[PDB]
Amino acid sequence: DIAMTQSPASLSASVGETVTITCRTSENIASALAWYQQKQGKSPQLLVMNAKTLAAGVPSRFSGSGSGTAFSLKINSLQPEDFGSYSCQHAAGWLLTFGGGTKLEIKRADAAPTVSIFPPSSEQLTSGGASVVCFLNNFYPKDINVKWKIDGSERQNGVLNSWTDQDSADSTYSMSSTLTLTKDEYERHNSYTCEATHKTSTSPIVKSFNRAE
Amino acid sequence: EVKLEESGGGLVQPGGSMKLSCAASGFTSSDFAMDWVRQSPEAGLEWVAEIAASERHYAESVKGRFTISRDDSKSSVYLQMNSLRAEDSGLYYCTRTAGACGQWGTGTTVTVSSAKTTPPSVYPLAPGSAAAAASMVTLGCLVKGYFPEPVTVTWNSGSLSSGVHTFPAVLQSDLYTLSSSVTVPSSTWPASTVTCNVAHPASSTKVDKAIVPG
Amino acid sequence: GPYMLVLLLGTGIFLTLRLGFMQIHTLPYALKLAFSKHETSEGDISHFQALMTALAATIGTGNIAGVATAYVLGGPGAIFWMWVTAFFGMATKYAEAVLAIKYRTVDDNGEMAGGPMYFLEKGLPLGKILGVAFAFFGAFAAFGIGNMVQTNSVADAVASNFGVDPLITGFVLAIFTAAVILGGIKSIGKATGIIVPFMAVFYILAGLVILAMNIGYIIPAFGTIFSSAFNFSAGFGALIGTAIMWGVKRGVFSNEAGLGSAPIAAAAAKTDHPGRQALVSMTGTFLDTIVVCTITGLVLTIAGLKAFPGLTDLTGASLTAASFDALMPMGGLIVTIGLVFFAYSTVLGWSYYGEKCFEYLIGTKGIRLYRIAFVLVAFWGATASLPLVWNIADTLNGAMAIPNLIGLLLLSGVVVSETKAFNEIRKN
Repeated sequence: DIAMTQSPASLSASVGETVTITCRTSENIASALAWYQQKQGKSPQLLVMNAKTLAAGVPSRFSGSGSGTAFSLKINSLQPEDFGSYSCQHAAGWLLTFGGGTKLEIKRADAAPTVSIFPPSSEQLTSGGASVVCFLNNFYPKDINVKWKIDGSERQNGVLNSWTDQDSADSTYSMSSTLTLTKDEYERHNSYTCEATHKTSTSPIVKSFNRAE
Repeated sequence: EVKLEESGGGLVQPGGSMKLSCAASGFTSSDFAMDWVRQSPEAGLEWVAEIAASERHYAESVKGRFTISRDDSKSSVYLQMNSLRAEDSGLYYCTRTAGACGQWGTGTTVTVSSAKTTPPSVYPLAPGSAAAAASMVTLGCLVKGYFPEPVTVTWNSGSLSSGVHTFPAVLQSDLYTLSSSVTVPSSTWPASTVTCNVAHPASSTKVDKAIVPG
Repeated sequence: GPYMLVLLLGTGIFLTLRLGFMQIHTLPYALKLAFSKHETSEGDISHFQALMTALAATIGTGNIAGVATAYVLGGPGAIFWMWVTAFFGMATKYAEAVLAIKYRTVDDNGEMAGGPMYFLEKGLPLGKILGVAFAFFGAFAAFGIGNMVQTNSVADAVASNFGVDPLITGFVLAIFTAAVILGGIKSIGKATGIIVPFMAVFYILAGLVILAMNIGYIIPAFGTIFSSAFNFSAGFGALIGTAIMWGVKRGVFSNEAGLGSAPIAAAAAKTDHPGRQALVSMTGTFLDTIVVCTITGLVLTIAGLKAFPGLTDLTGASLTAASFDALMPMGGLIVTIGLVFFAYSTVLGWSYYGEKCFEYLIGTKGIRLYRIAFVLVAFWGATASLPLVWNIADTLNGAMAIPNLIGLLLLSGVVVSETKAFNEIRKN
């Protein structure tokens, strides 16, 4: 088996700059290295074939080079449309392998989240469960910390977090933190709180509600 | 131009079997050697099988458990999988090979799990009574307790397409949970009704939940 | 590993220097002699019948599809480096045929058994050790390049184009293989004598037909080949792996320069001296690479010079057929037809090539076993799945390659002396 290791595993590029991506493999493979680009809900798209040769219909900003034991994929003047995962593949034999992948994301001016918190539904309760939902929308950068406080005391576990892919339009992330409890446990406490800590503000964004309403 | 449409994906228990299909068109299936490539839910991208018109080669991981075949008369390629494992889960892609994988397929999805298909429960997310009554209100839909993937969520039957966020499902012990958020002006809601349209194909369930304040 | 190719070509440089570029001057005369009319002086079959036997083995799917594999992976410049393989290889094939004179005929009729394993016996005894090694390799190596590669390529190619060809193509190839090689080499010379020229003239004319219809593209097609092969734009001699390695590796496959699997047929010739037959043998490369392969390479580049849709990702045998069908009305049918005879030719010759090296080990006791095995393995090769068969073939050929090359290096003095005898006979 030939192992191809790609670096960097993920990067964020300020739009309009130039970036260089690397696919490095265990053993010499001459010029039999190919590059693809994949987007959400899509198959990989061939960008560069046989190390340096150019595929038709793919913009000239993409360029690839190297042979043997060092390969680099070079993009000049990035654009937001280049957001995706970039993978490398080698044609050594017939069992063509692939790289772990490199995630390309976009840099934008920092933006603060839009926090919203929701108490459990009346329907969920009659079904024997209670889920508390916190929505953190349209924020950049992705690095965010969400803290759940029940009656002033932090809750470490029981939290489900999910993130969206970078937004196509405004390059902003969003996430949902869902805290799940049984009905009986939910009814034991009075105050549920969502604390979002972001680089945008020294003081966190706090939203909470009391069950006694 | 060239057409590659995969089909036959589904949910199969471990140890089970199924065969995929890749109806091809726009060129000569007979002249070209074809490949099967699969991508795991974590963007793995792993090679599976090779075939030309006579002889075939297989990856060591699947040797003896996969059978690749071809039917140049019906311009379709097959991949027969048996004694399936959990690791076989992924998107199976059809493609034609030489040195680079230029023309790819749509992809079809295989899920290998002992889990049982279960319809979702849809609960509405509406703000608490003592909300700050800001210029814009944010509402939500919570879709939980469903297997297998996927679910399709639309707001007001597609009338609300801007300002919606549907978050990727998260799997916890045999079941999936998903939430979606919509943002509308406070003038509209509750004056204009806002509804959640959730559909789970595997369970043949379609439900609508109307967001009503508390 | 592939150091042997640097070794193999190194002899080609070496012998050409020691033999002072003999090939360029002797080539017309050898061509005149090879196809000359009317000789019977201690031999199994004619000089011509020996060449057609050797050419039958030398001409194989490597001429059709092996070039295509090189053209894609190594670029069009690989053709030029395929040429350098033959040109310098001419001396190598000659030295093989000359030293085949140190041959002693076997029992069970004359039959005669000459080959590199015999040279080694008549070397400076280690030669006994090398010869038994060479036969050990060549007896096996015949099944790969001689049987399995050729029998599989046609079977798959016929199934793609005509599709009524599971094992059926394997069956008829076995029957027609047994019928000819049943009567030993004397029967082979009959079939290879008629088949090869009909095969070569059929293929080569179609290429000249293609060149005639597209005259203007010829010289630029030469240009891209020459512009490539010497394209150092990328990498410090990194085209070695791209064009040179694929040109040499695939080139050695088609013309079989120094694998020592050529003169085995040369021995059966009715020759007055080694020099008589060794010149006709040296023509084997020229017809394979410079004539047949170059014919095949020229069409491939021309299609690349054109646009033509969908050939961009074609494996090999299908590429040339599609490249032919693109430029000619029935080019696809032509190439697939030639592929049948091209491979069938190589099956018969390589059967004799494998036989004689086999009998060195076991005697004539098992010659029946080798023949029936070759026929059976030919049937299996069409049905069986041998995706990477070329790779193991190249290893066996290289394994075959190592000993004989050492012999040609050590016995360079013998042939150059033996040459100074024959060229003296050439003034009378």
